[PDB]
Amino acid sequence: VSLPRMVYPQPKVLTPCRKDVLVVTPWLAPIVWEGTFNIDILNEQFRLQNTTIGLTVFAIKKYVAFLKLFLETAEKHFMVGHRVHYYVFTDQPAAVPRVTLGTGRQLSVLEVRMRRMEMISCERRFLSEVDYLVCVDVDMEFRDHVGVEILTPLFGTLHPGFYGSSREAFTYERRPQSQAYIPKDEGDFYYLGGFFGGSVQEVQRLTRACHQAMMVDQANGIEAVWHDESHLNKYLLRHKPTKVLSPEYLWDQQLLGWPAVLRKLRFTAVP
Amino acid sequence: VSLPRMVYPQPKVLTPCRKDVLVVTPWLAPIVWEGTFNIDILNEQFRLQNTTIGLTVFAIKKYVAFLKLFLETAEKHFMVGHRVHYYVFTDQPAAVPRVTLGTGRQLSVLEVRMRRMEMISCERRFLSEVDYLVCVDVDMEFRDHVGVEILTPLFGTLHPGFYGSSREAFTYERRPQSQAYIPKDEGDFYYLGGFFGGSVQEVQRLTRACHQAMMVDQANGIEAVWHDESHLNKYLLRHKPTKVLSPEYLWDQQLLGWPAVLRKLRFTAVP
Ligand SMILES: O=c1ccn([C@@H]2O[C@H](COP(=O)(O)OP(=O)(O)O)[C@@H](O)[C@H]2O)c(=O)[nH]1
Ligand SMILES: O=c1ccn([C@@H]2O[C@H](COP(=O)(O)OP(=O)(O)O)[C@@H](O)[C@H]2O)c(=O)[nH]1
Ligand SMILES: OC[C@H]1O[C@@H](O)[C@H](O)[C@@H](O)[C@H]1O
Ligand SMILES: OC[C@H]1O[C@@H](O)[C@H](O)[C@@H](O)[C@H]1O
Repeated sequence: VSLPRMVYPQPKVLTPCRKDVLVVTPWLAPIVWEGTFNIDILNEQFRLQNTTIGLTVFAIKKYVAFLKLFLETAEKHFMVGHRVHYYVFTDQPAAVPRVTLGTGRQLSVLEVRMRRMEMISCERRFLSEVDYLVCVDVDMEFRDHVGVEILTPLFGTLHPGFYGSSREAFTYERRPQSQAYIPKDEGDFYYLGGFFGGSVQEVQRLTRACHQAMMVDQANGIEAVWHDESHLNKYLLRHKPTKVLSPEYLWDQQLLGWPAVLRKLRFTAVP
Repeated sequence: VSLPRMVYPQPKVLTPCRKDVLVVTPWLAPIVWEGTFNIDILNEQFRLQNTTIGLTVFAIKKYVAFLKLFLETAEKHFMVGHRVHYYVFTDQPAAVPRVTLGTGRQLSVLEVRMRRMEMISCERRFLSEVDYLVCVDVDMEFRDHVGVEILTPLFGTLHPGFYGSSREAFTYERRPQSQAYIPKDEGDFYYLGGFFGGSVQEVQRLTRACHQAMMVDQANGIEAVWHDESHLNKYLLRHKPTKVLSPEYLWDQQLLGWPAVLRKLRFTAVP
């Protein structure tokens, strides 16, 4: 379908949006920073396709206390104007708070008792209900826009403690006996376990692969240094994401401040 | 499928590849420039999928004289290592020169008598034979690498006489009675009629749409200022390409020199 007529500033080939940061990976995936995207054009494109986004959150034992702020801030900032289906995985269905949702948005509570990967790979339901899955930590809050600019077949998010580091400094799993093993001379980025996603197909592949690798490590008496994050990082090394989210998309202002290079802090740790 | 282990320089989030040029459109499509891509990673990715690329060229009447240099330079520079199927559309089958081709590459002569769009929309054959179609002018020669970095569902190429211009300066069709009409305040870029492409599906859509719009203009006694290029530009305005090729991909050194911003001249006009 054709975009309607729209009026917006012209891109200029000879003036970069951002000259301070890398905005495209070497396999030609956009790195999403403020100033790189016109949200109006993106909103039009995803709306024309009637895109539905699923958002998965786990809230088990004490973590149920984080849902109320998580959800209420999601209502302000996460895919507003688009269809959204929250999937809350919890051991305590009656501790899920009652959060008023905007039109076109709905919330399912799934009772459950490193196995987020496993639980995410609920497979037939997701395929019939949403186009994209976004998989985040619950101990977080949205503080600014997190929209359709993220959507793509496969994305991860650059780890805040790690974006300036040489790769030998990255906390990849370094022991060869782990399936998550990455040697010292390999690696593009350090991606966070707490904010990843993609098409339902690609996320099911990812979560399947990672769950299979963690089972293999288990049977071999090995647990990867950073658990499911370590396996994610090996997956994304071998299967390059089609977008990378900048640290704007997962930050901790208490621990890391608010540097100039981050024009927006969109989704952050809770105090 | 998983990429094998590979060793290559680390991307650095805090050091851009290119700070002199826009490398991502505002709808998050890569703009392909030298220094933005690691060809080794891209080659691995497209090879794992056994990608076949079709290259369509029209060589009608006197233009048959251009085929020999076109083809021989294509053999040196165009998708080398990948499977390639040249489709030469000509009124003179016996004037197609005999050009030795590398392994995994083949050439079909199609006899024919603004209607490139029409002829390109040969529909069932392309779908069964190639993954991507690239559609270029014949009066051209390859001088450097033109590879898989271009491939994507839909691409155009930024016009050399126009990449620094404000949009009101672009030679879009400006009369409202043409289907190719773009007003003064709209437009992202000026794309060349001579180098476009995409998945077979997306190119058939494009060529279909443009052929339909040119038929409508015909029945109304109108011909767009720059013919099929004008319609391409309207199409790509309303359906944004998923990559944009920089002017490295279509240049005229005689007329425009070799500016510093172009690190490579890959495909150029013939003297
Ligand atoms: O119900 C949960 C449990 C964990 N997490 C996230 O995953 C991280 C670590 O998981 P886990 O607690 O199992 O590791 P541990 O804290 O026990 O060492 C937490 O810090 C959170 O940011 C979450 O979102 N919901
Ligand atoms: O057999 C042909 C005829 C044209 N062209 C390309 O399309 C352009 C213009 O087409 P055409 O010649 O129909 O316009 P005209 O030159 O007659 O004004 C030429 O300059 C070429 O760059 C081509 O590749 N092959
Ligand atoms: O080195 C990787 C680790 O770095 C810590 O800052 C983070 O809190 C961990 O969850 C993990 O990402
Ligand atoms: O203004 C658009 C025109 O610009 C000319 O340089 C080019 O040779 C034409 O074919 C067309 O692109």
